[PDB]
This record gives sequence, structure tokens and C-alpha cells, in this order.
Amino acid sequence: NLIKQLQERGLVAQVTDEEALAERLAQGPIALYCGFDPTADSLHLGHLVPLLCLKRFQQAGHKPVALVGGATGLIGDPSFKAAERKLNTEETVQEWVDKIRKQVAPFLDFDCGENSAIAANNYDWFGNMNVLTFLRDIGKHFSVNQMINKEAVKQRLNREDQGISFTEFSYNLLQGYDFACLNKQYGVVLQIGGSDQWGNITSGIDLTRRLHQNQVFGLTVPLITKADGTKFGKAVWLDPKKTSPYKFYQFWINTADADVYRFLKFFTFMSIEEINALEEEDKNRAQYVLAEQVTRLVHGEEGLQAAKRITECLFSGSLSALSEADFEQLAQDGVPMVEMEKGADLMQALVDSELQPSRGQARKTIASNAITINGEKQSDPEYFFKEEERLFGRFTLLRRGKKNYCLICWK
Amino acid sequence: NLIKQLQERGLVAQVTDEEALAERLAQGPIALYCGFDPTADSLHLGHLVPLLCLKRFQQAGHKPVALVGGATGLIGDPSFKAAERKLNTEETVQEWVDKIRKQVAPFLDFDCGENSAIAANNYDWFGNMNVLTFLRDIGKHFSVNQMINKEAVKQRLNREDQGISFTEFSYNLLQGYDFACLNKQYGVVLQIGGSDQWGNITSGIDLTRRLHQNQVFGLTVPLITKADGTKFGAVWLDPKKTSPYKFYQFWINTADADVYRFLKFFTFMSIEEINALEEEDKNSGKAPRAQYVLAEQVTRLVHGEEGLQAAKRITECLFSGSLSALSEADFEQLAQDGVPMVEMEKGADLMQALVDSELQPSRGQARKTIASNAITINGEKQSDPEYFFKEEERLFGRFTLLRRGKKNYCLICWK
Ligand SMILES: Nc1ncnc2c1ncn2[C@@H]1O[C@H](COS(=O)(=O)NC(=O)[C@@H](N)Cc2ccc(O)cc2)[C@@H](O)[C@H]1O
Ligand SMILES: Nc1ncnc2c1ncn2[C@@H]1O[C@H](COS(=O)(=O)NC(=O)[C@@H](N)Cc2ccc(O)cc2)[C@@H](O)[C@H]1O
Repeated sequence: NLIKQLQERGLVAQVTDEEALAERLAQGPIALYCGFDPTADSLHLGHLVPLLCLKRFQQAGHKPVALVGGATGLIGDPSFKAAERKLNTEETVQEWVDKIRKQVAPFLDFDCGENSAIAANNYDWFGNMNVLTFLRDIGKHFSVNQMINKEAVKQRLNREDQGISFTEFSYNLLQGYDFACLNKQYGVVLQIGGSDQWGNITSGIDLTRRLHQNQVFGLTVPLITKADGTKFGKAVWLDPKKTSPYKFYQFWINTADADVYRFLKFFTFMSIEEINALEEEDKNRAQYVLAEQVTRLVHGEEGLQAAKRITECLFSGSLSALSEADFEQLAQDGVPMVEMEKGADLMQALVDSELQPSRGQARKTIASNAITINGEKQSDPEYFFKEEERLFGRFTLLRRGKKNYCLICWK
Repeated sequence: NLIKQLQERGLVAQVTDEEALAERLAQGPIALYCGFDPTADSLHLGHLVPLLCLKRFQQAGHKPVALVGGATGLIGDPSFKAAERKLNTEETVQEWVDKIRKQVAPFLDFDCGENSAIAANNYDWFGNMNVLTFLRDIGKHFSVNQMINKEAVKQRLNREDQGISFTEFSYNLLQGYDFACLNKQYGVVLQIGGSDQWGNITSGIDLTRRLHQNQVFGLTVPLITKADGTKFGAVWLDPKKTSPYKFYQFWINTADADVYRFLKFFTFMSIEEINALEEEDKNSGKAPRAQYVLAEQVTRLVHGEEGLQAAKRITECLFSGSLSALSEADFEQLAQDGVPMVEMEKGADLMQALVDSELQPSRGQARKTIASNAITINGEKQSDPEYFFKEEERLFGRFTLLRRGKKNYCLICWK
């Protein structure tokens, strides 16, 4: 039983009429969906949780529908959001829709027969829907009394200064209708999402009964968090131009022990048997396994190898294996960086990079043999960089002591 | 000062930025509007209060716009309504729209130059409006925190079983946008309505500022009520719903505590004439005659001179007993709603007509009441208990009016 398997990974927050869903799942392939709103040019790690859950259902033989909210992204989901969001333009949302659709696509199989993935966009039905049609055909089925009692919008209905527009309050009807629309178009009988989506999902379940006299189900995944109560993603984007594969990999390497086994369950396709065996062995490595799996999953074999090669070069101080693209990752977000004019001396580099507070202090630090230039020791306080030390004519990696790095990017 | 004149008739509940509105009114003609939703095939007396107020503004030189809610009638106004209304069909609402627009038209002047009245319909702009456009362009300007606390809908938001749909909750936004539309299309700067419309009006004022960067105003008329606290069922303007006779009699029977206020609300008599009529009644030493004046004015206004003459002829014939002056059309007003009526098969005796009309409990009782000379047939006394009606007594071959005592009537409609 797939629900039982997901419950064992800790991937089930809530599920509607669970016994019936397990029976329908047991009978044969179902169509299911999860929606993703375009509120940025990329998804982050949080979005990856239900995205991989769509693939977990596909691996079990079910048909995943990945919806991108071209219409809902023009409205804004208020669910457990403390503040009203500014509206985004139609041009910006369309740009984001395209980027998200393309980012989701490699996570699912679009060519595996009957259960092949389908990309959907709710702008296809809301983009031309008349307002009186929406209010009469959809709105009459929604009770404002029940809407104001939804946990997701309750904290917004106490004081107007921390309030909600009619625009964001109508959001629940759009996602509610999306479920009914996918049920009629594709026979979708299940919607998944994170726990904040519970109220938007149950509205679609109810609306599908009222509009199409069909029974549909809901399943939420817990919102993934760190055990120490801090905010998850200290954000971690899927786009390599926002979070480099190296930074992505390092985020996983540095997972706390209290989080590492839970993260392996949420973010990898490793069996529950191997994760438990990995946990027992360490009680009498997991961060390394987690980093390898998720980095290869998001950034591919090439991405994982670049992240490992950069990590190794920084640990060893030997930079010969680094390519120009590797240095681009370091400058982006890998190590602290400073832009400098060619001709600057070593003292000025240490001051401008904030590795040293003054030229006088930097002189003593250099003379003490604390500084490396591309991994090589340089103890002449009066030194000027050689042209060959400007790797790819652009980069020079400084290190103070055994671990304090700074990348000089030459103008 | 038009606002002050309306305040003296008791026709002003609330006014936004009153000094600025009075200054705008004194500068020259303005364009104003009032909306009427199609929830029935006719307007009633309540709807007549703001409709006549549109005419009062027109008489002062202003330009009235009478909007009929082709779109809003497909949504439903929840304002101060205890229960959620069922949605009406597009075909039914269209039929009602046509009937209401035609019923409204004779009350305003459509041919008096620059301030000629205009007929409008909000279906013109909502019929082709996309949902994302409405939600973004209009909806972003509305706070749900403020909406749920509006007096017109707050009572609906405590019991789920006695609740409000998103459909009816969205209504305030539609009427709000209508004011922005009429401001842009016709330079409408004022909306009037009854006091239940205050919140729908102020939403339009705020939205016009946000969308068109224009200053507009609101003025409400008090909801006309009775002094005894009872409900002001309905008295319709359509003669096929409320006959001119019944309409006239409703005004005749106005309570003394209500008659002068009703003159101010429902007629175009000057405040000086109404005050002189109250003064005369206060010093006459007899019962008031103002009800007669009110009945003549409003019946002539709504049903014309012909309607008034029919109501008076029917009243006079019932009072005199002599029905010779009654036409077939007059008897049809009586059968519709003038007096209680019963359908009976020709051949029924007087005793059975008294029992079936519920004028008597039994034939045995009917026998004694007939013998006591308490029964009239078409105003003529009939004291024979064993009497059968004559063919000549079935007026126009199908009407006989029975009366027990001085006022217990029943029209027999012969089959
Ligand atoms: N930290 C996290 N852990 C687990 N899941 C997480 C998460 N952060 C985000 N998610 C989930 O990732 C998904 C996409 O996030 S989202 O774009 O903010 N979601 C939304 O705004 C949905 N209303 C989108 C939507 C859903 C269905 C529709 O028919 C239409 C639109 C949601 O299911 C959300 O719960
Ligand atoms: N007893 C009464 N006394 C005085 N005025 C009364 C009344 N009963 C009804 N009215 C008024 O008669 C007018 C029409 O009544 S109604 O058809 O119920 N009105 C409505 O439902 C409004 N929402 C119509 C409307 C108004 C403006 C728009 O842009 C669109 C529609 C309103 O101004 C109402 O306040």
C-alpha cells in the first residue's frame, strides 16, 4: 500500500477518506495532480517535496499532472501568509510560468505510455472565464462563513492593518475549481501538496462533489522544517544561476544530525530499508549520501561532479582542477568575493577583502606565513600579484589561515 | 439649497461630504443615478421612494440616470436580508429587466434637453468582463476585514446555516464598479438610494477615487416605514399585481401618524401645501382629510387619471350599494384583490352562497341572518331565506356582490 509506504517516510501530514483512497490506489492507476504558483523565476527546496511525491506516485504506476498557476499566480495564494502580496504583471507571470514548467518537466516522465505526465496551466480555463459565470457557477457553492473559518486565512481576519483583499480571499475558489476541472478533463481523483494547502484542497474535493457528483481525494505532505525550530532553506533555489550546484551540495553536507534521516526520506528515492540501515550504522556518512543523491537529482551527474571537485579543491588548496565555470560558482555564492582593479598589491587585496583591517596589520599577517594565493604560500608583505596568478585572467583565490577564503574577481 | 429642501421633507438619511455636494449642486446641473435590481416583474412602493427622488433632482435641473441591474440581478443583493436568495435564470432576469425599465420610464423626463433622463444597464460592462480582470482591477481595492464588518452583511456572518455565499458577498464590488462606470461614461457624480444601500454606495465612491481619480458623492433616502413599527404582502406598481382600487384604498387607510410623511415621500406637493394641510387637520375639529389627498395624488401619479377615476368609482359603488356604474373591468379589479371572492356554479341558492363565501358558518345560521334583513345582493336587501338569485343579478353574466352587515363583502364569480 502506497499510502502506508509514504506514511513510513513521514511524507503524509493528512489524507481524506484514507481507507477508500488506499482501495482505489490498489485497484489500478489513478490520475493525480499538484499545483505550483509562479511567484518567482524558480522553484526552491520546499516545492521539491510534493514535486518528488508526484514522481513517487508515477513510479507506482499512477499518472501525474503538474499544474503551473498561470491564473492563480495573477491572484496570489494567501494560505498561512502573514501579509498581502503585491500583484505581479501578466508579462512577468508568463515569463515565470515558462521557467517553472521547464524546471518541473525533467522530474517526471512524459513518455511512458498511459501514465505519462501532463503539464497543465489554470490560465487555460480562467483566462477567458466571464465574471458572472464564475460568481454564479462556482461562487454559489462557497459559504463565506466557512471561508473565514479556514485556518489558512484566519490570522488575516483579525485586524485590517494585517488584512486580506477580496482578490486573495477569492483564491480558494480558483484552486477549488482547478480540482473539478482536472477531474472532468483528465479523470484526476487526487490532489497532493504541502500541509498549508489543506484548505484549498478540501474546497476542490467539496466543489467536485457539487459540480460533477464525483468523489475525489486529498493528501498533504508535512512542511519540511529543521529540528532546531529554524526556517528551512538557510532560500535554496533549484536554478543553478540562483543557488550554484556547489552551494546546493554544501547545504546538504552541513545538514544537522537531527534532520539528515528525515531529509533523506523527503528528498531522495532511497528505500526506507537503506535509510534505516544507514541510521543504525551511524548510531554505533548520511550527510554525504544526502548531498550526493539530491545534487545528482537536481543538477545531474555533471553538477554533482562540479560540486565535489570545487569542495575538494577548496579543502586541498590545489586549484589546478578548477575550470572557469567552477570559478563562476565560487564568485556567485561559493566563497566571499571582492571585485578589484588589476595592479592592486597583496596588502590592498587583504584590506579590501576584509581579511585584514589595515595595511600595517596585513603586512604582519603576510610575514607570519598566514596567506595563500591560489593555494601557494606568499610571505612577502610587499608582493604584487603576477599575471599568471590571475587564473583565466580573472580570478585569484586568497586564503587567510587554514579556512578563511576570499575570491578576487579582476576588473 | 436642494439638500436642505429634501431634509425638510424628511428625505435625507445620510450624505457624504455634504458641504462639497451642496456647493457642486449650487454651481450647476450634475448627473446622478439610482439602481433597481430585477428581482420581480414589477417595482413596489418602497422602490418608488428613490425613483421619485430622481425626479425631484431632475425638477431642480439635474440629470437622472435610472440603472436596471441586468448583471446585479444575476448575483443578488444581500443588504439587510436575513436569507440567501435562490439564483434566477438569465431568461427570467431579462424579462424582468424589460418590464422594470418600461415601468420606470414614465416617472422621468426623457425629453427636456441637456438634463434628459438616461436608462442604463450594468450587464453592458459585466457581460464581457473576465474573472481575473474583476478580481485584480476591482477586487484588490476591497478589504475583506472591512467587508465582513459592514452592517448590511455582518448578521449573515455568525451562523453557517443562516449564511452568505461568495456570490452574494461579491455583490458590493459590482455596485461599487457601476458607480465608477457611470462616472466615466456620463460624468455621474452622485448616487442615491434607500438607507440599506449606504455601504454599496460608499464602496462605489472609494472605488471611483482609486480607478478614475474622481470625487463622487452619496445620498440616501430613509427607508419609509410606519410609525407603529409594523412592516411598510407588497403594494406593487403593476395594476395586474395590485389593482388601482386596492392601491387607492391602501392610501385611504394610512394611519394619521404616517399621512403627512407619506405626502412628503410619495407626492410632488410643496412642503408649504403639506404643512397647511396638516394645520387644517389639526384645527378642523374633525377626522383628517389628508388621506383623501394622498390617495388622489399617488393613484393619479402611478395609474393616471383613468386609474384614479376607476378606484373612486369602485369605492363609491361599494359605499352606495348601487353597482350600475361598475364596468366589467371594475368587477375584474374587485375579483383580483378588491374584496374577498369565491367561484360558484350558477344555480346555487342564497344560503349556499353565504356558506361557501364564508359569510355564514352553516345554512341554518344563513337562514336566520337572511330573515333578519342583514344581507344585500348587489346592494339590494334580500330577506327571503329560500331565495335563488335571478339571472339579471349575475352582472355581466358572472358577478354578484354579497354583503353581510355594513362591510363584510364577498364577490361571487359565477362559473
Ligand atoms: N517547506 C515545504 N515543505 C513541503 N512542501 C512545501 C514546502 N514549501 C512549499 N511546499 C509546497 O509546494 C507546493 C507549491 O508551492 S506554492 O507554489 O506556494 N503553492 C501554491 O501557491 C498553490 N496554491 C499552487 C496551486 C495548487 C493547486 C492549484 O489548483 C493551483 C495552484 C505546495 O503544495 C506547497 O505546499
Ligand atoms: N421601503 C423603502 N423605502 C425607501 N427606499 C426603498 C425601500 N425599499 C426599497 N427601496 C430602495 O429602492 C431601490 C431599489 O431597490 S432594489 O431593487 O432592492 N435595490 C438593489 O438591490 C440595489 N442593489 C440596486 C442597484 C443599485 C445600484 C447599482 O449600481 C446596481 C444595482 C434601492 O435604493 C432601495 O434602497
